[PDB]
Amino acid sequence: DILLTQSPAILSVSPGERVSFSCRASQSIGTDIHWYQQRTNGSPRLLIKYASESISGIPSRFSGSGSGTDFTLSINSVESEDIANYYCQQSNRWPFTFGSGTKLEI
Amino acid sequence: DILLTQSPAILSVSPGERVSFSCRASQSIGTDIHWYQQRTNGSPRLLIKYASESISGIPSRFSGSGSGTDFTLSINSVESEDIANYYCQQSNRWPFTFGSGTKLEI
Amino acid sequence: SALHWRAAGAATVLLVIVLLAGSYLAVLAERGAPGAQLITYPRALWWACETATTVGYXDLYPVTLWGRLVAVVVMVAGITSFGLVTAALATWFVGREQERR
Amino acid sequence: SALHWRAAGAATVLLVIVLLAGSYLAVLAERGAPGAQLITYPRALWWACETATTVGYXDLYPVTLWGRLVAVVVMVAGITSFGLVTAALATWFVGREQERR
Amino acid sequence: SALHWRAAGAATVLLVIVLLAGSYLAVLAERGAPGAQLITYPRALWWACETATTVGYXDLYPVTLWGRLVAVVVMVAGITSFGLVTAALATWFVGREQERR
Amino acid sequence: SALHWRAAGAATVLLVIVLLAGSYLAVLAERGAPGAQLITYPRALWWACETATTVGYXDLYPVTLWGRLVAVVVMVAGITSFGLVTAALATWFVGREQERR
Ligand SMILES: CCCCCCCCC(=O)OC[C@H](CO)OC(=O)CCC
Ligand SMILES: CCCCCCCCC(=O)OC[C@H](CO)OC(=O)CCC
Ligand SMILES: CCCCCCCCC(=O)OC[C@H](CO)OC(=O)CCC
Ligand SMILES: CCCCCCCCC(=O)OC[C@H](CO)OC(=O)CCC
Ligand SMILES: [Rb+]
Ligand SMILES: [Rb+]
Ligand SMILES: [Rb+]
Ligand SMILES: [Rb+]
Ligand SMILES: [Rb+]
Repeated sequence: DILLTQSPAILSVSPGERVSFSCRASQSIGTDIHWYQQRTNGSPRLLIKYASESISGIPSRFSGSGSGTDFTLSINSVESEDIANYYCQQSNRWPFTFGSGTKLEI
Repeated sequence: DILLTQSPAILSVSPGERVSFSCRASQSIGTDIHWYQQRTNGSPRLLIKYASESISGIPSRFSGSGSGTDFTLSINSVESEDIANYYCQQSNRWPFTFGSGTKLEI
Repeated sequence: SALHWRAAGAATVLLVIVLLAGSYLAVLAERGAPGAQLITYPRALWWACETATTVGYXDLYPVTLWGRLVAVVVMVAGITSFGLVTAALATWFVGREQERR
Repeated sequence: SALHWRAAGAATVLLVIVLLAGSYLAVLAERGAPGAQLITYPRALWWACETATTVGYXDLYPVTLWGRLVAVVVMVAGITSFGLVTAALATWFVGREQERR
Repeated sequence: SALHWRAAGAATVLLVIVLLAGSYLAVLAERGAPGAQLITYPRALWWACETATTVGYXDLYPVTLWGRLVAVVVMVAGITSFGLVTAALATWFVGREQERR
Repeated sequence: SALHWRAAGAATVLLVIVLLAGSYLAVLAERGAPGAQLITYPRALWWACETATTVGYXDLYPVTLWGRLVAVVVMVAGITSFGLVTAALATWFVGREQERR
C-alpha cells in the first residue's frame, strides 16, 4: 500500500523564517494528500486538505503545494505556537496511510 | 515477464516470534499474488490467495498483505511446523511466474 | 400526459436515484480492497455519471465483485434511460409527422 | 406475444450467452501472449460486461488477434441487443400513443 | 420541413456550439488544479469530441468539479443529439414504409 | 426491398469501408509524431473497430490533428450506422405490430 515518506524527521529554523516540510508518496496520488498538526500531548489537527486547500481557523501563514508524488507543507514566518509534529495522510488509495512525521524545532 | 523477488532468501526467528516474508514485483500486479509453503520433501501448499485471502485448513496464524509491487506474508508466533520454503506466484500477467523462495529457519 | 413522455421522465428520476445509490454502494463495496480508488463519494458520483453515459474515461473504476455488480446496474440504468428518451422522441416525431401529412 | 418484445427477450438471453462464451474464449485467446491481462475468468466476464455496454474503462482489454475478434463480437452483440430494446420501447410507445388519440 | 429533420439539424448545430463552449469552459475550469491536463484549447476541443461521442479514450479528462460538470453537459448534449438523429431516421423510415405498402 | 433495410445494409458496407480507410489514414496521419502508437496497420484496424463501436479502451488513440479528425469520422460513421440499424429494427417492429392487431 502507499508509503508516505517525510524527511527530514526534524527541521530546525530561526523565528520568523520560512519552513517547508516534505512528503513523498511511493506512487502517484494526484492531490489526495492532507496535513495534520499534533502538538505535545494534543490530538491531531487538520491544517490543509487536498494538498493545497485551506481550512477555517488555521492561520493564513500555513500553505500547501504539490501534486503527484511530491508534496510540501509550508509555513511563512514560523512562530512558537508552530512547534509540533506534522503528518501527511493520503486518501487516494485504500487503505488510507500516514507519513512517519516531521518535528518542527525553533 | 514479471520478476518476483523474494529477499532475504533465509529468515531466522525465535520460537513464537512474528515473521514477515517479502515479495517484490518488477511492475504493478494489483493483488494478484498467491503464497505457497513447501516443506522438505513435500509438494507446494497454497497458504494465501490474492495477497490477503485465507484458505480453508490453513492456521489462522498465517496472513498476507500488500498491493501493487510490494507484498508480505506474515506468521504470527512462528512454530516448528512452519519450517519450510515459501514462494509467491503472480497471476496478473501471462505467463504466471514464481518468486525464488524464502527459507524459514528457527 | 403521453405514456412515452412519462416513462422518460420516470427513467430520468430513477437514473438520478441510481447515480446516488450507486455512488454510495461503490464506496461501500470498494473500501477494504487494497489498491482500490473508488473510495470517496464526490469522485464516486462522478464515476457513476461517466459509467451511466457509458463514457468510462477509466480514471476510476471498481476492482471488487460488488463494486462491479453495482457498475453493471449503473450502466444498464443509464443505457436504458437514454434509450427510453430516444424512443419517446421517435414516438413524438412519428405522431407530429403523420399530422404534417 | 408481440414480435418486438420477443426479439428483445431473445436478444437479452443471447447477450448473456455471448458474455459467458466471450469470457471463456477471451482467456483461451489471450493466455500464451506475453503481457496479456485478460487471462483469468472472473475478470474476463467483467471485461465482457464493460465491452458489451461499450463502457470500456480499459482496465483490461485483449492484445491478440483472436481476443480482439472475440471483443468485436461481444461489442456488436451488446450494441445490437440494447438497440433492439430501444426499438421495442419505441414500438410499444407508438402503439399506446395512437390509442391515447 | 418535417419537424424531426429540423430537430436533428438544430441538435447538430447546438452540439457544435456545446463542443466549442465546452472546450473553452473546460480549460477555464481545469487551469488552477495541480496535475490537470485539460488545459490548452486544441486538445480540449478533441476531448470534447470524444466525450460527446461517448468514446472517452481517457487520454484526457477533467479532475475539478466544474470541469466534470462541463463534461456531463457535453456527454448529455452528444447522447441526446445522436439519439435525436436515430429517432428522425426512424420517423423517416416508418413513413416511407407505410407508403411502400 | 424496404428502404430501411437497404439504408442499413448500405451503412454496414460503408462502415467496413470507413474502418479500412480509417486504419490506413490513421497510420499515415500518426507516423511522424514522436511518441505516437497508432503506427502499424493491424492494431490501427483494431483501434478503428473500438472507436466505431465507441468502446475506446484507450490502449491506442491518435495524438495528431489529422489522426483525430480521422478518429471523429470513424466515430460518427459507426454511431450513425448502429443508429440506422436500431431505426430499421423499429420500423420493422412498428409494421409487424400494426399487423398483429
Ligand atoms: C453483471 C455482471 C457482473 C460481473 C461481476 C464480475 C466480478 C468478478 C469478481 O471480482 O469476482 C471475484 C470473485 C473472487 O473474489 O470471483 C468469484 O468467484 C465470483 C464469481 C463471479
Ligand atoms: C472485427 C475486426 C477485428 C480486427 C482484429 C485485429 C487484430 C489485429 C492483430 O492483432 O492481428 C495480428 C496479426 C499478427 O500477429 O496481424 C495479421 O496479419 C492479421 C490481419 C488482421
Ligand atoms: C452532473 C454530475 C456532476 C458531478 C460532478 C462531481 C464532481 C466531484 C468533485 O470534484 O467535487 C469536488 C468538491 C470538493 O473540491 O466536492 C464537493 O463537496 C462537491 C459536491 C458534489
Ligand atoms: C472533428 C473535430 C476534430 C478536432 C481535432 C482537434 C485536433 C487538435 C490538434 O491536435 O490540433 C493541433 C494544432 C497544432 O499542431 O492546433 C491547431 O492550431 C488546429 C486547430 C484545431
Ligand atoms: Rb460508449
Ligand atoms: Rb466508452
Ligand atoms: Rb473508454
Ligand atoms: Rb482508459
Ligand atoms: Rb447508443
